[PDB]
Amino acid sequence: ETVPVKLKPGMDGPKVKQWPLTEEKIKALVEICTEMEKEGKISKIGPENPYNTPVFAIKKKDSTKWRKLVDFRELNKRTQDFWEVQLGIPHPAGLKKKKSVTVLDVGDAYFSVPLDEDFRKYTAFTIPSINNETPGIRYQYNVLPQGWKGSPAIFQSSMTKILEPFRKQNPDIVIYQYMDDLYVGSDLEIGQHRTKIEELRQHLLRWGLTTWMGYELHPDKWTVQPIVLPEKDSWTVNDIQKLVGKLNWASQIYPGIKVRQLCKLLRGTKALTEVIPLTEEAELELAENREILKEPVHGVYYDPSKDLIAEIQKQGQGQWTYQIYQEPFKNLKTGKYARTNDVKQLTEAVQKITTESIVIWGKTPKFKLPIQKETWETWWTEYWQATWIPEWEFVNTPPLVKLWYQ
Amino acid sequence: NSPISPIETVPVKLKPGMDGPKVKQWPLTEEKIKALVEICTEMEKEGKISKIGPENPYNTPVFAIKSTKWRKLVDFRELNKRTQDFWEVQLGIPHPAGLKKKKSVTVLDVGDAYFSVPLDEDFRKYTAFTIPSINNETPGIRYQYNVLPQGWKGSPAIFQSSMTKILEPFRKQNPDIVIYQYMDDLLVGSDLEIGQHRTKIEELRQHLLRWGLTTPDKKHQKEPPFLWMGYELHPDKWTVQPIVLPEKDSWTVNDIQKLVGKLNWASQIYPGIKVRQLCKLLRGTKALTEVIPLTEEAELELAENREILKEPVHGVYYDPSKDLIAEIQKQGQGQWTYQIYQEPFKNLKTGKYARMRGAHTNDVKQLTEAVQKITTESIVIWGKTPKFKLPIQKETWETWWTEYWQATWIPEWEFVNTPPLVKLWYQLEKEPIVGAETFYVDGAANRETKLGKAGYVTNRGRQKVVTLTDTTNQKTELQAIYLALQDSGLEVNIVTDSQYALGIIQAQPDQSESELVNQIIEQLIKKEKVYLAWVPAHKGIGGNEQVDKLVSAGIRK
Ligand SMILES: N#Cc1cc(Cl)cc(Oc2c(Br)ccc(CNC(=O)c3[nH]c(N)nc3Cl)c2F)c1
Ligand SMILES: [Mg+2]
Ligand SMILES: [Mg+2]
Ligand SMILES: [Mg+2]
Repeated sequence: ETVPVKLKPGMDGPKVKQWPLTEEKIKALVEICTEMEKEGKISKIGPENPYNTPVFAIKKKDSTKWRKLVDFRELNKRTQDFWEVQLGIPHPAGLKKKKSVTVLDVGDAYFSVPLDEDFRKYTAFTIPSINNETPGIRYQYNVLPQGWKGSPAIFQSSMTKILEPFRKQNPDIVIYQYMDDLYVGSDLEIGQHRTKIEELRQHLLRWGLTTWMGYELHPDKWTVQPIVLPEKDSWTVNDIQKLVGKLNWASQIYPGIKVRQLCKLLRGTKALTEVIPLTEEAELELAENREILKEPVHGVYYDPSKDLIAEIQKQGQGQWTYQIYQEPFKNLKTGKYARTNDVKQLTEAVQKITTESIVIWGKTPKFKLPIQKETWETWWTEYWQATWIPEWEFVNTPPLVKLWYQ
Repeated sequence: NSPISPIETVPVKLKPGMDGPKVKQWPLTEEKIKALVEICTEMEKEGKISKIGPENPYNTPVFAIKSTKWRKLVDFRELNKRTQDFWEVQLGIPHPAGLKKKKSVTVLDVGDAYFSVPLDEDFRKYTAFTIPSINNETPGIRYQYNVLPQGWKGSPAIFQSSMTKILEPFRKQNPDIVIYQYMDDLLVGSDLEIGQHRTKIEELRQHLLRWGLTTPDKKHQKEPPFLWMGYELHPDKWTVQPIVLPEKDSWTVNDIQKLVGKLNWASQIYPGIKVRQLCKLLRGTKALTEVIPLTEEAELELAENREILKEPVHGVYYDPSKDLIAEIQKQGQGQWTYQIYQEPFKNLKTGKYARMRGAHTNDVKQLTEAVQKITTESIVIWGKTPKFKLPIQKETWETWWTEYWQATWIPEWEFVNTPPLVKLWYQLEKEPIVGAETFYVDGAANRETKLGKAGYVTNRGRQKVVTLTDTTNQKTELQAIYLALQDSGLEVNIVTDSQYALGIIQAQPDQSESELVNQIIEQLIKKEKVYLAWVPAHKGIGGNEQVDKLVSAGIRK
C-alpha cells in the first residue's frame, strides 16, 4: 500500500519557475529522464497539472556521470507536518561525539516504493528547451523521489528492518538518516571503521541498494573559532581604537568584556599614528578580555523549534568565516573554511557548513550569502555536489563584521 | 464543417469546493436571438455544440454582435474563476538570434485551432448556455460545448498540449526536421533540397489532417521574408520590422512612451541605441495628452538615435559549432551597450544595460552586472555562455575582486582597449597617514524639528560646526565627512562613528543618487591619501567624545 500524504491546510502545491539551463545539462536530463520513464519511476503529465519544482544536473564528488537534482525546497516547506510531526526521524545527540562519521548515499532505496496516487501531481517538474523552441518536457514521480523529505519519512520502517542485524551486532555505532544519506558514526580505529562500513554496504546491497570534506567526517575534531585579539610590542591610537571597536562588538556576545581602561588611554584629540604606552590597568583589562574570549558562551542553547541561521564572510586569500545562530549574537557554532574562484569556494563552504549542521542538529541552516543573487543562481550548480539544498537569501554586509571574526 | 480531433481528452476540474456557473441569461433583441439560432444550428451540425435541457442547471451568458456577419460571444468570466489552474503555455518566446539557418522554412498556421480539439466529457456540462426566447416568455434553447471554447481558461494550454502529442510520432519519424510551436503557428525548417522539403511539408499536413487538424496548402502558405512578432526573418539574416520615428514639433507623453518602446525594440540589433534622456521626461505625474518640451539632452539623444537608425542593420543566425563572443562598451553615466557575435563583426544581436543597483555604485560593479545579465540571456537564447571582451584591465579587476567583501566571478574574459576603460577613481589607505591632520567627525539630527549639526575637531586644535535644516542623522554624518574633506590638505585621516557612511565610502563609489555622496566622491578623487576609520559612539573615545558634544548642542543630549 502507499502511505497517504496531505499538504499544509490551505497550502497548494509548489509553482516554482525553472531557472534556465545550459544545453549540456538539458541533454543530460533528457537522457536521465527517458531512462527513468522506461523503468516506471516518472510519467509524462498533461497541462491539467499546474505545479512545478525546479530540476538541475550535477556531478557527485569524484564521479563524472550526471545526476539529476530536484529542488524540492518549496514542496518540503508545504509538507512539513507530514515529515516532521507525523513521521519525524529523531536525531541522535551521540553522532557528533563519534571519532569518525561516514556519509553514504542511499537515495536509490526510494525508487522501489510507490508514491501515493493523489500526491504524485505535486512532484511535477519540467525539462526546458533552448530558446523556448519546443514546450518543455513535463513529468511527475510515481515513486518516492530523491530530495523530498517525505521519502525517508516513509522509507523509515524499511530502513529499520534493513539496518536491524547490523545495529544489533554493533551497538555502539550510530546510524542516522537525513534526506538521501546515511550518517554512520563509530569510535573505532579507522581501519576497523572502514571495515564496518564495508559490512554495512553488504547489508544494503542485499536490499537492492548498490553504492570540501575528506572520506570521513571527524566531528570530535571540530572546535570553536575564537575571536582573537592582536598582540603588539607597541600600540598606536589607531590600533587601540581598532581594539576598542573589536571588543565593543565582542561584548554583545560575551558578557564581562570591559573597555573603560583602554578608553582612558585615548583621551584628548590625538593623532592616529601617535604611540600610546599601555598602563598596568589597561594591560590587565586586555588580559581579562583575552581570557573571556577563550572560554565558551554561557547561556546559549539550541532550540529545536527555531530555524538555524548561518552568516558567512569573505575574508580574502581563499578564507571564509561563518557563524550559526538562532537569535543574533547567540552563536551556537562559529568556524572557518579555507582554500578556484569566489563562487566555487562559497559553494564549498555552504556544503561543509550544512553537513556539520546535519550532524550536530539534524537540520540545515538558512544561509545569508554575500553575493549577487543572479551570480549565485547562474553558477552554484557548476560546483554543487550534495543531494540536498539549504535555504538561502542574499545580503550585503559591508561592515567590520568581517574584521571581527578574523 | 471542420474536423474534430480524435485525440484523447485532457481531464479537467473545477477548483476544489466550487460548483459550476449559474449566471442568468439577460433578454436579447429578436435580431440577436435570430442570429444566435442560426449560428448555433450550424455549430451543432458540425458537432461543436450539442442541445441539452433544463436537467443541466449550469449557465453562462451569451451575446451576439455584428458589416453583415454576426458573431456569437460567450462570457466565460464565471466559469473561468471556477476552473482549475493549468500549466502556462509559453515560458518565453524564441529569439531569432537563437535560430539555426535552414535551407527551407515553412509556416503552417492551424485553421480554427481550438474548435477542432474535443473537451473532456465530464466537463461539458459546465459550458451550458441559453439562447433566450423573444421577451423571455418561454424556455430558451440550451446547448453545451463539445470542443475547446473561445475565451475559456483551459483552451490555450489544452490545445498546445494536444498539438504536442500529435506531433511526437512525426518528430521520431523525421528527426532532422525542426518544428517550432508558437501559439497557432507551426514553424517548419529543413536542410532538404526544396522539392523534398515541399514533400515533407505535405506529409506533415496529411499527418495533421489525419488527427483532424487542417492547414493551408502550398498555394496559400506564406513566403519569406516572414513578419513575426515585430521581426523580419530572411533566409540568411533577421531584423526588427521598420521603425518609424515620427517627426513632430510637439510631443505628448503618449508619443514619448511610444517612441521609447520603439527604440527599446530597435536596441536588440541596432547597436548604441540610447533612451536614458527620453526616459527622464517620463518620470513624474503625467497625463497621456500632456505635452512635454524636449530638453537639450533629449534632443541630442534623439538626433543620435535617428543617425543610428537611418541605414538598416540586420543580424545573423546562430552557428552551434562556434563560440559566442560578447563585447561591452561604457557609453556614459550608467549606460552600457553590448554586441554578441561569432565571427567579428557580424552580430547575432545587440543590447543595452543601464540599471542602478543600489543608491551608490561604481563602473566595476556595473560592468559585472552587465556581464551577469548577458550571461543569463545567452543561456536562454543559445544554451551556453559567451566569452567576454571587456574594457577593464585584468589588474583592475583583480584588485577589485580580491579586496571586495562580496563574492564575484566573471566567466572567461579578455581585456580590449576600447576606451573609456573601466577603472577605480580613488582608493582608501590601509594605514593611518603620518604627518597628516586627524579629523574626528560627527553629525546629529533632531527627530522633531529636523534641524541638525555637522562638524569636526582635529588633533591640531581646529573645530567647526555647520547647522543644517530639514536633515536626518544619516545626512549629517555624511555632511561631517564632507566638511573634513573640504578643510583638510591633500592627506588626511578621518575618524567617524557612522557605519553607514563608512560602508558607502569603502565600496569606492563613483556615482550616486545623493548629491552629497557625489560631492564627497569629487573631494576623494582630489586627495592624494585618505585614511578612514570607524569607532563606536558614546564610549568616551578621545577625539570622538568632543565632536559629539559639539554637534549635539541644541539638537540632542
Ligand atoms: N513566422 C515565422 C517564423 C518564426 C520563427 Cl521564430 C521561426 C521560423 O522558422 C525558422 C526555422 Br523553423 C528555422 C530557422 C529560421 C531562420 N530562417 C531560416 O533558416 C530560413 N531559411 C530559408 N530558406 N528561409 C528562412 Cl527565413 C526560421 F525562421 C519562422
Ligand atoms: Mg554619531
Ligand atoms: Mg550621528
Ligand atoms: Mg557621536
